[PDB]
Amino acid sequence: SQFIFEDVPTFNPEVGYVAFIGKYGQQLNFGVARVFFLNQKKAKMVLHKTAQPSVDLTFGGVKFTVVNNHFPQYVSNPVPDNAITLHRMSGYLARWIADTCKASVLKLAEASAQIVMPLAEVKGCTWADGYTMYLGFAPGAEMFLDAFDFYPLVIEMHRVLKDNMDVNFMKKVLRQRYGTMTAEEWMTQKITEIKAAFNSVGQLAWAKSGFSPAARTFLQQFGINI
Amino acid sequence: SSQFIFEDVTFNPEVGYVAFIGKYGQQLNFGVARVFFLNQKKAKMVLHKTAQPSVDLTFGGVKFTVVNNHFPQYVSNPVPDNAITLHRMSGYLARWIADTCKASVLKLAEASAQIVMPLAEVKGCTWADGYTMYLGFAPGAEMFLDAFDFYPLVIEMHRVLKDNMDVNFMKKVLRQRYGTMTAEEWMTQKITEIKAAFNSVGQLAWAKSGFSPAARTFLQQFGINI
Amino acid sequence: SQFIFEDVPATFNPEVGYVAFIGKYGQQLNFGVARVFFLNQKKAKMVLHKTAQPSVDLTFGGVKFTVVNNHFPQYVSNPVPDNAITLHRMSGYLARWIADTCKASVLKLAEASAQIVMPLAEVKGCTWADGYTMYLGFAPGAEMFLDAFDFYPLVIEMHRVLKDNMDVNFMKKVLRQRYGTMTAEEWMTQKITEIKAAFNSVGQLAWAKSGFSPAARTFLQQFGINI
Amino acid sequence: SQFIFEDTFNPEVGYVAFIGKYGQQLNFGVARVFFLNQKKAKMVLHKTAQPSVDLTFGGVKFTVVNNHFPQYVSNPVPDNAITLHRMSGYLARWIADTCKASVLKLAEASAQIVMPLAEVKGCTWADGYTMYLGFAPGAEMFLDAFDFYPLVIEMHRVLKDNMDVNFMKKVLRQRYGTMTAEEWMTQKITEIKAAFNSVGQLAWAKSGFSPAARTFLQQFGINI
Repeated sequence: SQFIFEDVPTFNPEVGYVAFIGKYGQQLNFGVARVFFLNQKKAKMVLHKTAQPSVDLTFGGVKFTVVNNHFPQYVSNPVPDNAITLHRMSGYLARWIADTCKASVLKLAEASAQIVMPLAEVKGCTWADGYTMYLGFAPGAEMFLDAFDFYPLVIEMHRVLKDNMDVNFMKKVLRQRYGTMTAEEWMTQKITEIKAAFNSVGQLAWAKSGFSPAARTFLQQFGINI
Repeated sequence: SSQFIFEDVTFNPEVGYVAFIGKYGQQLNFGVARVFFLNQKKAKMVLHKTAQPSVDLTFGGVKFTVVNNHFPQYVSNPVPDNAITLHRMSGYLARWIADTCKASVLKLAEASAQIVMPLAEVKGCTWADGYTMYLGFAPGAEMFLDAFDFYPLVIEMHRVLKDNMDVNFMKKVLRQRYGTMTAEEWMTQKITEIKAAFNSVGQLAWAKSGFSPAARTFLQQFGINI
Repeated sequence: SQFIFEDVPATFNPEVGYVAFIGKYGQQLNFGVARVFFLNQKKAKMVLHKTAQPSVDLTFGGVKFTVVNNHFPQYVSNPVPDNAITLHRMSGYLARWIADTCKASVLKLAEASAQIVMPLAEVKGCTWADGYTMYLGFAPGAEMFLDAFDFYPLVIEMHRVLKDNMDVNFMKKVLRQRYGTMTAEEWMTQKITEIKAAFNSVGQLAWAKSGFSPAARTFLQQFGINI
Repeated sequence: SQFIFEDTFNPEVGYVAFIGKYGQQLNFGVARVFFLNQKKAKMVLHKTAQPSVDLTFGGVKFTVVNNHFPQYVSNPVPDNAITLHRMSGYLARWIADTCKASVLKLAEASAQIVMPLAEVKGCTWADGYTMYLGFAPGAEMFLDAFDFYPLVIEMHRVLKDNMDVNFMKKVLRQRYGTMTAEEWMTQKITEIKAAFNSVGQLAWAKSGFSPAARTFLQQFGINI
């Protein structure tokens, strides 16, 4: 039925992260994250197909209670600020690796071996380019522009420029804080380091995914550009 | 063998409004309209799915007999001049709020609090821009170009220009009267006030709705324009 | 009988087809019949599309025609006999019939003027005042008889590609037609003078953008909207 | 299992499989019906909610994987299966191989088989079997057998017909016998430009208009 309609009458990522670590922190290792970031795309699909508002997903051998944000019906439902979606959980895992890494070269080599960000590899970015950039490709990492030196922001700037991503997907990022500053503040006081990060990712073999360089050169000869 | 055989065989919005008010007027309040305009898009979808030429829809707690104009089969069927489609009813509700408002600041504040026009908010238009423009975004408000100072007309001119709306959806509007004048008349005698209204809505953060001014300046520096 | 595909097994002279048409239905015709046909042709095409029967009996005015169902999805590609009538052919024949019936009497021309309406002509602001060959020339099928309609069917279609941006491939057929005794390869040369004349004549019709008055199209231009 | 996460196609083998299974039942009448109804069959597949379906062309029943129903597009296809696309390619290859070796056989094909996609662009058996059959969907799998025609034909659709360029991603990954795409893009540009130039002579948008008709229309400012 419902030929009847009636009236429809906050989130701090830094606290959400501390909550996340509080609950799952002891059980984490790079094997877990490796599996998460290789299967994040897959997990989003099963969430889409599954009619259950919260579900228990297991990556590596660690079970996470995740809010189903993706099943058609639930997209518009409010999410609690101490919950995790795949997006948040992606951001938190990325932050966790970032924090774990910086403080040891032994730890950085371990991550380099285990962890893969498809979204980074597609654009020809690797650990050699540095953890903040490489991990910056992870969904959710825009919550922590501090920790990833603005890479998440500039990476999304390039997708609209080069890959013709819809501009509206940047609305969110441009509301984020940089540690203690407002977006309305760091857009001003941080353009120097932002243009630097922008220029740095701008050096990555970014590609029209699915045409090799040799294929582009080939087509040019018959007057076809991409 | 009844249709393998062929042989031989004007709506006034101002009277329709009076009819509408005549029937449903006593039961209206801004809460009803609020629910209507928040769920109009939804109601159009259920009408599309529902195989029943007239249906009883209830907004707030008020039941309206509405002609199903949207189910694939019924689009081309003639509609009586004392009936209401979602479109008409949207127009009448908008007109009712416009008339109710103009005459009192107390009444205008009440509407400002209760009523939301998604189509206005998407393009960054609000009550602050004035009731004629804001309410002008409501479907059906083109019936009353008088009452909404041509806004409904120019708004649709911008959608074809900026949003690449199909031009054929303007056929109807360009047949409307402006109080006592024919479309063939106001297209001439009213281009000055029309270009003014056109220019006014042309100032609304159309694609820029949801990007602060500081965010737009920021993106410009990396050659991204909104 | 839907996961199964099978049977698939170019002469046609419109002037003989017309004689056949008249031979069979001629005695029963009058302008009332045609009036109903041309007002309902579009409707009849839709019911043919919905109806699963390879030939059907359609009745316009009070006259029953055996018409080959060319339009039902399944039948589009099957061959049509040269002594059969589709809605297209029948439209052409009816138009020819009215043209022939008219020319020979002013009394008869007035009768047609009162009865018969060509939607496709009225949309572009053409009327009987402009002359029967032009007005009737708008009828589908009339390109079969470029002789009888002084090339109007051909030039009318030239304008739809120019002004209305019609697909050019719908002209393939017309450019293969004969002008009485001449080949297309011949009248494209020997008849350009009268063709440019006909072209120019229809080019004077208020070729209105369908659904938008001329004043509406001028208006929108001022805000940089073109149709 | 679905909530738990822990840690190839060779057209030449597919063809051999295809022939292995359906080869004895084939004839030009079957292909004729397939290629005239391929567009039709794609539509019914789209409407039909059944991941594999039995389609019959001429009087031969083929088990075909439904690649087209909205839900199934993204599902992996086995390497020994046939989609309409593959099956189109294999049939085209089969006719190509069958023809080359006999003039009697070529005349039989000429009479029976029609490639709509070729006829639309004014290409016929007179232009040669490689080019004509090259128009068949799936024939890009065998750029060897059809002398690069499938590839250049698709280059023209993006140039002349404004086809979306992304539909060329696949073709540009194909092998030319023993070479990689990364190889023949270099070593074969001479023969590729030749094939490109050859199809570039076909009455592309002019199919169905005599020369005299084109000259005529020019006079009223209509160009083909």
